[PDB]
Amino acid sequence: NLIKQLQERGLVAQVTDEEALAERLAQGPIALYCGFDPTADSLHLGHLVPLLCLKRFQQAGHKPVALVGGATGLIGDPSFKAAERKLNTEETVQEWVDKIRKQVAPFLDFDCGENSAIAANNYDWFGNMNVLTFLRDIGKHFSVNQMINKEAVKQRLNREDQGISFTEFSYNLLQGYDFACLNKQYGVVLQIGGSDQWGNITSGIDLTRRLHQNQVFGLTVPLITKADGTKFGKAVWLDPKKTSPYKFYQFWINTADADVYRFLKFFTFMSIEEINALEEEDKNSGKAPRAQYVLAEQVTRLVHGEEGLQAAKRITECLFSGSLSALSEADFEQLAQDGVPMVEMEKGADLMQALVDSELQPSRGQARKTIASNAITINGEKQSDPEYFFKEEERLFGRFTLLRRGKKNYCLICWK
Amino acid sequence: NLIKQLQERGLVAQVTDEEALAERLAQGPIALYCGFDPTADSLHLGHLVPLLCLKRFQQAGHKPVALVGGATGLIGDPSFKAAERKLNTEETVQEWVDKIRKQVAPFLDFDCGENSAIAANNYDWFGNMNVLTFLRDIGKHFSVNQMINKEAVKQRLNREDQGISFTEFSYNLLQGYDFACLNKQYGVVLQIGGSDQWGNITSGIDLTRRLHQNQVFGLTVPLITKADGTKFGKGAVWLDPKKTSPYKFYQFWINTADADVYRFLKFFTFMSIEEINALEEEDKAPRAQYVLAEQVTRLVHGEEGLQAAKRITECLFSGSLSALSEADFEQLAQDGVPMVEMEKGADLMQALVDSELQPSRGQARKTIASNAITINGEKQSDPEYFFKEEERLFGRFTLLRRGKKNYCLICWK
Ligand SMILES: N[C@@H](Cc1ccc(O)cc1)C(=O)NS(=O)(=O)OC[C@H]1O[C@@H](n2ccc(=O)[nH]c2=O)[C@H](O)[C@@H]1O
Ligand SMILES: N[C@@H](Cc1ccc(O)cc1)C(=O)NS(=O)(=O)OC[C@H]1O[C@@H](n2ccc(=O)[nH]c2=O)[C@H](O)[C@@H]1O
Ligand SMILES: [Cl-]
Repeated sequence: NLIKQLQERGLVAQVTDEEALAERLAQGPIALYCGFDPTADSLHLGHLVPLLCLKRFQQAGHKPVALVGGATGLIGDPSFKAAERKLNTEETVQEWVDKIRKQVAPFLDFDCGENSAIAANNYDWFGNMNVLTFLRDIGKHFSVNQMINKEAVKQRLNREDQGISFTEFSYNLLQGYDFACLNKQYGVVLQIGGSDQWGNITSGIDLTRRLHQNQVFGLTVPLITKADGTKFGKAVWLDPKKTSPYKFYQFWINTADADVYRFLKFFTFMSIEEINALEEEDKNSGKAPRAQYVLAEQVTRLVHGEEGLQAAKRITECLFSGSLSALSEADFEQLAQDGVPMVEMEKGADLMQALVDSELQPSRGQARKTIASNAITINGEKQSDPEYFFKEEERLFGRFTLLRRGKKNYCLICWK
Repeated sequence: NLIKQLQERGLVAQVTDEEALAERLAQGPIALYCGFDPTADSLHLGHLVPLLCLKRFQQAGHKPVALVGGATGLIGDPSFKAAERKLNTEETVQEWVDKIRKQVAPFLDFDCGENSAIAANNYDWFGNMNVLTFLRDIGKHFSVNQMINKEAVKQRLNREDQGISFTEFSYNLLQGYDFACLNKQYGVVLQIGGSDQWGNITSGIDLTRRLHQNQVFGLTVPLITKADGTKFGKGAVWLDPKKTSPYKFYQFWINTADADVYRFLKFFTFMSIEEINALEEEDKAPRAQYVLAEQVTRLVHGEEGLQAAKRITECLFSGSLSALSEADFEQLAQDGVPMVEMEKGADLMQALVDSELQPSRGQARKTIASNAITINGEKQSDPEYFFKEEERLFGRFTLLRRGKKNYCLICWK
């Protein structure tokens, strides 16, 4: 029972007519979909849970359709958003559509027979749809009375100053019609998404009934919350030019103990039995948990590949050990991007001024004392001379020196 | 000052930035518009007040644009309407558009130089507009918080069972864009309509500022109410003679209450305000109801219509029917007097029973013998009488009257 398997992983928030859907899944393969709007040049970790759920359905023999919102991205989803978004240009949205489509594709199998994945774009049917056709054929089936009362937009109708445009208010209809289109085009009978999408999904179920006289289903995945109550992202992009593999890997390494097993269930393809054995091992080891290391390895390999995972571990190992000889120029570029705090400095700066400019020390007088106390390392090597100037060999690849005050305060000097 | 002149006739419900509009009108001709949606094959008396208002602006030298809602008629205006309307087909709406455009055209001058009237249809811009273009270029300028607070749709936003579809809720944006579109195409700076249109007009004023950075204005005419509190023109009083005959039209006006007659001359005629006031004091039989009937009937149905209406009225009052033509009897059968269809050979007693002028043959016999019945205005007191062929006027019609005023028209099969 796929729904029950997803429920044990904590991956089912809500499901329409669960018995009928489970009966349909057990009968044979179904086609299902999940949509992703282009609001940026990359997806982030928030988008990964439903994307990986498409794969989980596919591994059970179902056919996933990954829709990218070429049209909906020109409108903007208001669902549980406190503020009206500015409209994006057609040129920017198209550039983002191509990037997202390409980023999504490796997570799904496009070559596994009948249930091979399908890439879809709702601009195909909205780009040539007349406004009177939309208002009459689609709009007549929507009650404004019900629409203004949906949880996703109700808060936006409290104050005019923090209100909602007719553009964003119409979004629900567009996503509604997409479900009817995919049902007609590919026999799609299930739509999945995060729990904020419930109302957009159910409008599609109701419209598919009205337009195509077909019974279709909805299933949502919970939005991730941490046990402490704080917000999940602290955003973590899938694109390495936005969030380096090192920072990505470190984010998972630093997962709280109360979230690590749930995150393994949400973000990995490890069996429930293995995750339960990992939790049990951590419970009776007599040591701190090792699950964070397993979670970091799994998700980093999934998103950034074996090469990305090895680069994340090599940077982590070098930063910890102090020995930087194993680092490449590309590794230092991850560090400069977002790995450790960084500063740009003109070559010839003494150690004292590097400490002040890097904000590792408030003044040169303070810098002098901390150097003399043997609290500073240069590329992991201790340097106790206050009057010290860096040697040309300490500027790695001619432009990198890593300063560390104590055991954990880093600043990468990027020489100009 | 034209606004002052309209206020004196009681034709101004509301007006935006009034000093500026009066100033714009005073410096020279403006282009203005009023829209009419196709919800039937004819306009009715309710539509006459803003229609004549376009002509009142045109006489003052302004350029009227008469818009027929070929696109808006496919959506449906919910303004102050208690219930959602069913969608009409594209084929039906197109038939109504052509009938309404042709009914409006004689009320305005399409050949008077610079200020010649223009017929417009919003299907010309909405019929091929892409949905994303509409939602982005127009929809972004509309606040749902503001829309749900418009007086015209409030009664519809309390309960789902007396609710509003997304279709009718989007209407306000189409009428809003129409004003912006007419401002760009023809330099239209004023929109008029009845008071129910206030919110649709003010949305157009706001959108024109947002889209074209132009200042435009709105003016509404009051919805006609009676002194007694009842509904005006109550079914409806249509402009189409095949729906409401010129006789029935004329009679409706003759029977206007004295408390409404002077206000109605101001709203429905081109008579000067000086003339109407002079007519008001003089009544302290009033000739006003007769003057109102004469003016509006001539305006809608022409001199030929007015003469037929007067000719039928006169023949029914006198009982002398020789002046009635075949077409006059056709007006009587349509809606002029109660009518009953009958097979030729029916006796007088049967005609009185079938027409419901008498409850039984035995009673009809007593009524006929009492000299209460006229056949085409001639007394007939033989209870056993059968109609003569010459009494079937144009081989089709016989008018019975019981007593001094109860008529029934027999239409022979
Ligand atoms: N309206 C959806 C995209 C969509 C869906 C179906 C269509 O037919 C058309 C468009 C939307 O705006 N999605 S999203 O791009 O913001 O996110 C994609 C998915 O990721 C989930 N998500 C997003 C952010 C987050 O932190 N957590 C989360 O689960 C959302 O619920 C959605 O299912
Ligand atoms: N929404 C308007 C038509 C319209 C106007 C402007 C546009 O850009 C597009 C469409 C509408 O539905 N009008 S109506 O066809 O119902 O009536 C036409 C006019 O007659 C007035 N009217 C209607 C009935 C009545 O009893 N009294 C009255 O004054 C209305 O206020 C409107 O100005
Ligand atoms: Cl006879």
